[PDB]
Amino acid sequence: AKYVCKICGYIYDEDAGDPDNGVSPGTKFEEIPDDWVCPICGAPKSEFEK
Repeated sequence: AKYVCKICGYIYDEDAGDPDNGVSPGTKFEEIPDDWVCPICGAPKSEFEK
């Protein structure tokens, strides 16, 4: 459900999303596009686990 970024740590809240890099609310992590990124640290999506 929540993936934490193992590099800069950011919490990939996919329900809150990350609009700053086009990652929306309601969007799931296994649904967050490959070039979406954290509004805070923007750490690489693949740094996501759940």
